[PDB]
Amino acid sequence: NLAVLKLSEQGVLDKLKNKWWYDKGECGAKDSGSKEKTSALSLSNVAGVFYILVGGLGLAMLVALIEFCYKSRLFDRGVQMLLTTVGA
Amino acid sequence: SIMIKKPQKSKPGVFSFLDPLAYEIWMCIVFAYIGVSVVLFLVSRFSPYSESTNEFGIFNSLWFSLGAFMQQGCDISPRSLSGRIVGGVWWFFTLIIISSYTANLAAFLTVERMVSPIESAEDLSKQTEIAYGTLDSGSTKEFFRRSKIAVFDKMWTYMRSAEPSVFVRTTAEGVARVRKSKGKYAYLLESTMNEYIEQRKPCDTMKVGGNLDSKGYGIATPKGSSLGTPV
Amino acid sequence: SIMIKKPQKSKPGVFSFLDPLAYEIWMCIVFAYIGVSVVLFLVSRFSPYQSSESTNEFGIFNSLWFSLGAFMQQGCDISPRSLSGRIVGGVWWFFTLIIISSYTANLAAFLTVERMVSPIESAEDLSKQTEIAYG
Amino acid sequence: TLDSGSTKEFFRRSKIAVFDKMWTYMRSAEPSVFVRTTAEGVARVRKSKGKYAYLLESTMNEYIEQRKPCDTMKVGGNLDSKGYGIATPKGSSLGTPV
Amino acid sequence: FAAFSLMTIAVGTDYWLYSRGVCKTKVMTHSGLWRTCCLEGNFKGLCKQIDHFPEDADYEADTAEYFLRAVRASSIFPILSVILLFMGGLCIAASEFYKTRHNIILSAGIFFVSAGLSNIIGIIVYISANAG
Ligand SMILES: N[C@@H](CCC(=O)O)C(=O)O
Ligand SMILES: N[C@@H](CCC(=O)O)C(=O)O
Repeated sequence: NLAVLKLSEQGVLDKLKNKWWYDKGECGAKDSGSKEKTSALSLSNVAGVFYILVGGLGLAMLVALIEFCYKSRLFDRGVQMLLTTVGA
Repeated sequence: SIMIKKPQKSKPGVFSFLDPLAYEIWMCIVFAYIGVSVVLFLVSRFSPYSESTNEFGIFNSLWFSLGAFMQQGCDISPRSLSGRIVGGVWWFFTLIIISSYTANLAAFLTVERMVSPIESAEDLSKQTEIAYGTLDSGSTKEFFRRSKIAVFDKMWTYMRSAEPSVFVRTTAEGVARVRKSKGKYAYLLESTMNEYIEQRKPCDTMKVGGNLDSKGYGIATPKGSSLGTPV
Repeated sequence: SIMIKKPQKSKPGVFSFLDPLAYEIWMCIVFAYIGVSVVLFLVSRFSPYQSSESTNEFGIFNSLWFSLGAFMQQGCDISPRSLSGRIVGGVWWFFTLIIISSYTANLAAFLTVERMVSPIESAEDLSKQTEIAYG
Repeated sequence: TLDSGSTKEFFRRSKIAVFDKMWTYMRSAEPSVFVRTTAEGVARVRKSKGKYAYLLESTMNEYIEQRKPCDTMKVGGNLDSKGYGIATPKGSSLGTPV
Repeated sequence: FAAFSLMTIAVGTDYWLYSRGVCKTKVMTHSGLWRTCCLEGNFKGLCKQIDHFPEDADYEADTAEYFLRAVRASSIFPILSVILLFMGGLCIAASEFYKTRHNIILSAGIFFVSAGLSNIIGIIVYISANAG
């Protein structure tokens, strides 16, 4: 009872805890958590941009296909008043 | 002082401006360029109904897409609906990549220096990976035996508990051992030896950290002879 | 304390490019983009006084093209050509300067993040679900 | 620190060298760096404008942080591991049931 | 015809990339589409057929790492280039017969365009799940 309080008073417990937990920082993140790498951009980062780019092409081509479909074969100034009165 | 093997740094080559995008991205941006321009051609010259009314073609389109990619403007714009709705996609496509390009080139043009490993010998007490030794029958090896600073005490503990011998017999022995250990065995010597080994070929060694103490070389005489005061 | 395994480093998904700006800002962008184009449509085509209406080329869809054109740094062919649409357009130019320069400040930091997932912390799903065991 | 205090005694009896120099500065003081009650040092730091730090225990510290006007702040980590307890006179019969 | 030949040669292939891995468990690698065949070892030319089976933290329906693998180790986008490419090659072959309607060969080139659009997606998803 009188002995453990001496070791608590003089920091010997702190020294032992440091020795057997903190001086043996070995695995990964404790050591390498405070370092820095710059970059190198790979394709896995930028992929949805290409996906959007390709999908927009097919959408645009599909639009002109049905444009040529319709012009191979608003309405009633008048009922525009109906449209705007129901819209209001 | 502490001598280690100098890690071989990389030099920027000739084409060191194509660095912040990899070659996969560089070929995909070439492919998609051709694809977008030929789609814009296809949708433009499609018999709208008269025919020579619109101004686009394969050639106009090939440099329109380039002039939209690099921000230099154009001479003409798509007027048809599907031409506009395909041009806006390319407008969005450039704003992500070229921005990434400049914002990352600002990251390559800040730093080139390596992160400098096991400096100031405290991690030499901490880690168990890279070994280290001194010269046998040496004042430094005696200094770590008699030293009472706790980090030096743990260093002496690791040096006396060694499998195999971390100690060497002559200086060039430890020199060759560090030249072949590939960063797995450090070495302790004196700073004049250290800078002399640095100033020779093949320059593959390196001094890290600062010093540790202040020793000094002197002239030694037997105790009591008459040469002492004239020397 | 609760020990579990290590998780795997979740790399950012498909729609991560719009990540540095929060969704509410993107909402206000779309609303302002509609409003600017419609207000610019209103200033022109307002009986300009035999060309008495077709003085300009700005229809509603041409304006819808012009605003999107001016936003992403390539101006279109036409220009407002008269007063009082241009104190829309200059304000929209100031808007597109202040926004995308704030967009592209640190974009590359947002495409390499790799944060973790952390299924449970204060356990209580060890009460709730039946899947993950514990002893 | 606080006078008639365990922390003030701890820096007197402490042997770590940085704490020794801190005790040296505390005993060589013009005027008294020591106070008599807790709220005294609280008001002294609230009026010293960053010219007088204060040492206390972390529970007092977080309680003072969680009050108005919130103008105070805990900095750094901890220093040791003390503990509050129940105190009895030596040898009486209340010890083991408490 | 050259594009159809080159695409068929490119699909039915053991040699696309070269890396360092294994041949068959339980090495410089002559790796291709699914036959991750190998050379320069104890045996040269034993072509293991590969698919996806990691040992992860049990991603349940992590879609950008799952459905991506589903499109990866079943080539549907690279295989569709062959389909559209021969589908248009028939239409340019059928140009002579049933002619003078001045409409049919327009339909042909759309296949040749869209096959490339499938190809470019297949390349991106393959490079994606190599580093996936
Ligand atoms: N001058 C030193 C060199 C070796 C050492 O530093 O231990 C000696 O003669 O002992
Ligand atoms: N619990 C302590 C508070 C004062 C101090 O930390 O010095 C005591 O009663 O002594």
